[PDB]
Amino acid sequence: RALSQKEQDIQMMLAADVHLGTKNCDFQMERYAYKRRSDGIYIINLGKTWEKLQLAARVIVAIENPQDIIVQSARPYGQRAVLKFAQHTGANAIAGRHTPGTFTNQMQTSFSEPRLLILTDPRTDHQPIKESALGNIPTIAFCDTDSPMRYVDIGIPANNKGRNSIGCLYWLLARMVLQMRGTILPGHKWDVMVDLFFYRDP
Amino acid sequence: GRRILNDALRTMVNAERRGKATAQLQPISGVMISFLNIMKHRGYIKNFEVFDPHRVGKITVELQGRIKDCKALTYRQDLRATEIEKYRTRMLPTRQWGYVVVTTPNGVLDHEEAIRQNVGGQVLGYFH
Amino acid sequence: ELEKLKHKKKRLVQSPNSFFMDVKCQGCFNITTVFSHSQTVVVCPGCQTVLCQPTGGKARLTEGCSFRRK
Amino acid sequence: FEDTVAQAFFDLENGNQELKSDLKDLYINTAIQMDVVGNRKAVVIHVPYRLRKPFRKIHVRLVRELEKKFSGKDVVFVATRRIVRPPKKGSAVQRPRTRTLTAVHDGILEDVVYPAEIVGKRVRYRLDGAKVIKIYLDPKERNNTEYKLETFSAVYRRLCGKDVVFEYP
Amino acid sequence: GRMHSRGKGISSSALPYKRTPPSWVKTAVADVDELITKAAKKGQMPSQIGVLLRDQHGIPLVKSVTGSKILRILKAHGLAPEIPEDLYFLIKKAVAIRKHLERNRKDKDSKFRLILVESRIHRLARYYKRTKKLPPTWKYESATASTLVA
Amino acid sequence: MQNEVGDMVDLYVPRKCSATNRIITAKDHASVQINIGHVDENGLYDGRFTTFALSGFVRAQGDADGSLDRLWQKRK
RNA sequence: CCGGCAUCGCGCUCCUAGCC
Ligand SMILES: [Mg+2]
Ligand SMILES: [Mg+2]
Repeated sequence: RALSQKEQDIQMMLAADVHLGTKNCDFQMERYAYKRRSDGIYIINLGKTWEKLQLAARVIVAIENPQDIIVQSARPYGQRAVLKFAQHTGANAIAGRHTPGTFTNQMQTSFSEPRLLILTDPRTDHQPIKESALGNIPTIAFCDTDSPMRYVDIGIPANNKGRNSIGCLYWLLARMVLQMRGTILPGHKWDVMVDLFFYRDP
Repeated sequence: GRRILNDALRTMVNAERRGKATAQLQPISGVMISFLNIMKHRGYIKNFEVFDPHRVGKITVELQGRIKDCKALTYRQDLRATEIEKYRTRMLPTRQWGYVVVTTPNGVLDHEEAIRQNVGGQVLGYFH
Repeated sequence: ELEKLKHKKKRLVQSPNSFFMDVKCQGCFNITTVFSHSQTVVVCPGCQTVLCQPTGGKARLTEGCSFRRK
Repeated sequence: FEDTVAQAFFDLENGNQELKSDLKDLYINTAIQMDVVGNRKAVVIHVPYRLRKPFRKIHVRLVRELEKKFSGKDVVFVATRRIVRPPKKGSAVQRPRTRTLTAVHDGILEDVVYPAEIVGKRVRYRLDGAKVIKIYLDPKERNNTEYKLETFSAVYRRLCGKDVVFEYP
Repeated sequence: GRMHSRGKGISSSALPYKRTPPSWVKTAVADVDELITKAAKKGQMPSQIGVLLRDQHGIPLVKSVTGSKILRILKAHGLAPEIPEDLYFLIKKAVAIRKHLERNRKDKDSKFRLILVESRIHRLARYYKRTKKLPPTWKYESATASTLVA
Repeated sequence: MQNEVGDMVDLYVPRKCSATNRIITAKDHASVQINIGHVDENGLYDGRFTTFALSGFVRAQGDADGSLDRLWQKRK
C-alpha cells in the first residue's frame, strides 16, 4: 500500500505547524480543538481541518465563473499565498488594505459583486466580513482558535498566524479545487510546489 | 417562588427564539405533559421525553422550528363555551390558526375541541 | 462524557459524589467500612488506632491505611 | 396448563438436595402461557404476595429448572397485586398510595426484571401519540437476562399494557 | 434563598437513584432497629443517630435498609422527643442568645438575631400546632424556656 | 396562501432558513444561499449540488459554521 | 362526535325493575 491523500495532507499540515493553535479558544471554535497542553496552547483536530477543507473545496468548485470569487489577506504573510491561489484557481486576489465600500458602494471604481469571499483571518480581515453582511456574500475563512465567527459560513480551523501554515493551507485548497475541476487527474501528480506559497522577506 | 407551566413555556419560547433544537424543563407535571400533547398533535413541536431520576421530574423537548409564541394565562380565568370567541380574538393572531388551551372536566384540550364537545373550563395558555 | 465534572445536583440524573470504603490499618488487618466524608474521628474496635480525620470535605485517612472504594 | 405446571412445580423436592427449605411452602395463584414474537412462546407465573421475598431470594436455580423441568420455552415470575379503581368524587376513603396503578405497575416493572436492578427510566412520546418506556438496567447481570428482553416486553404488554424496551448503559 | 438572609447557597445532600440497600450491606433490619433504639435511649436525636449509622456501622440510609424513616422507628418504640428536634434546637439557641443578652445589653446585633430566632420559633410552632405534633396549647415563654431543655 | 376556489393568491412563497426555519425576508441582506457540489467519480464534479440557506440571525450569532457543519452531514 | 361494554368496575330491600 501507499499513503492516502488524507494521510499525506495530514503529514504536510503537521509539518507546517498547522496543528498548533493559541492559548485561548473562542467557544464557537471549541468544536474543533482536541486538547490543551501544559503550555496552555490548544491543538487543532487536523482531521476536522481536512474535512472543512473538503467542504470549502466543494463550495469553491461549484462556482461556474471563478472570476466571481474574491480572496483576501490583510496580513503580510498571506500576500504571496492569496496571489498564487488566485492565479492557479482563477479567482480575484486583493492583498493588503481593503477599501471600505468595495462591496456596498456601487459608484466606487473599486467595486465588486463577489459570489464568494475567502479570508485568511477573521480578526484582521473584519472589514470585508462586515461588508459581506450587506451583500448576501457567503464567506470562507481560516479561523484560529481565537477567531470570532460572526458572519462566517465555512470556517477552516487552523493556525493562520504562521508563515508555513498559511502557505500550505492555500496550496492545499488550490490542489483540491484543481482535482475536482479535473485539471489534476486522479493520481497525486501536481507539479506546483508548496514553496511557491510561503512569502518572501526581502 | 414557583408556579410551573410558566417556566416550561417561557423556557420553550426562549429556546425556540434562539434556534436551539433541544429544550429541558426541570419541574414537570401532568399538566405540562398534557399541554405538550396538544402542542404535538397540532404540529408545533417534535417528540419529547420524560427523564425520571426520582423527583418532581424532568423532560426534554425537541423543537421543530415552527412555534412562534407559547405562553400561560396565569390567573386562570373561568371560561365558558360562549366567551371562547372573545378570548381568541384578544389572544390569537387571527381566526385561522393558533390555539387556546383550556382545562375542562373532560381533560385538557384546545378551544376548538372544546367547541365541538361543548364544554367550558379554565384557560391555561396559548400557543401559535 | 462531561457530566462527571458537573455539580452533584445539576446532572441529568442526580447522583452523590461520596463513597463508602473498606479501610485497613497496619496492626490489625481487619477491614472497616467508613464514609468518605466522615464527620467523626473513628477508631477500629480492635487495634484502637485513630483511623480517619474529619475535614471540610472528604475525610483524611491516617498514615499507611489502605482503602478500597466499594 | 395450570395443572401441568402445577405438577411440574409439585415435585422437584426429590433430589437436588440444595433446593430444600424453599418449595415445601408455596402455591402459585396462576400460570399462563403467552406468545412472544417469532412463534416462540413463554409463560408467566403469579405468586400471590406473601412469599415474594422467598422467590426473589432464589429465583435463579429454579427459573432454570422450569426451563429443564419444562424445557420448551421461557418462564417469568411476578407477585399478584390488587389494583383498586380510584375513589369516587369525595367519598372519605383515602386509598393508601399502594394498590395504585402507578405503584403496582412499578412493582411489576421491578419484578419482571428481578435478577437485574433498575437504574433508569425514560418515557418517550412519539409524534402521533405512541408512548415508549425505555428502561436502563444495571450493566452487571447482563449475560443472565439479555435474551428474555423481548420476552420481558411481551410480559409487560400483557398485565400492564405498555410498550417498554430495555437497554444497558 | 435563606429565610432570614440574602444567602443563596445550594449545598445539600443528594440521595442516589437506587432505593434498595447496596449489595455489600448485609445487616438485618432488627439489628439496625436495635442500634437506633440504643442510641435514642442514650439521648441522641434522629440526626445524630443517622450520622452515627452512616459513620460507624456502614448504614447509608435507614429508610433504604429498613424501609422506615428513623423518626417513625423512634415513634413506634415510643421514644420520639416531646418537642420536635428542629424546634428543640431553635429553643436552645434562643435561650443561649437571651442568656448572652442579659450580660451585654448594648449588643444590638444579638438583639436583632434574637428577634430573628424567635420569629423562626413562632413559625415552626405554628406549623407544629397545625399538624398535631404539639398540644394545641403549647406556647413559648421567654421566662420559662430553660426548664424544658438542657 | 390558497383562495378557497383552489387558486394560489400569495406571490413569492419565501425561503426558510435551513437551520432555524425562520423566514428569509426580502430585505434580509445578511442571509446567504450555499450550493455545495457533489463529487461522484472520474472528474469528481458535475453540475450537481445541494443548497442550504442561512438567515442573518444565524450568521450574526456566529452559529452559521456549526449549523452548516451539521447540515452537510446528511447522507445520500 | 358519542353511546354501550369489557381489563384486576365497595353492595343494595324500597321508584323506575330485561326476555337469571
Ligand atoms: Mg435558589
Ligand atoms: Mg421572608
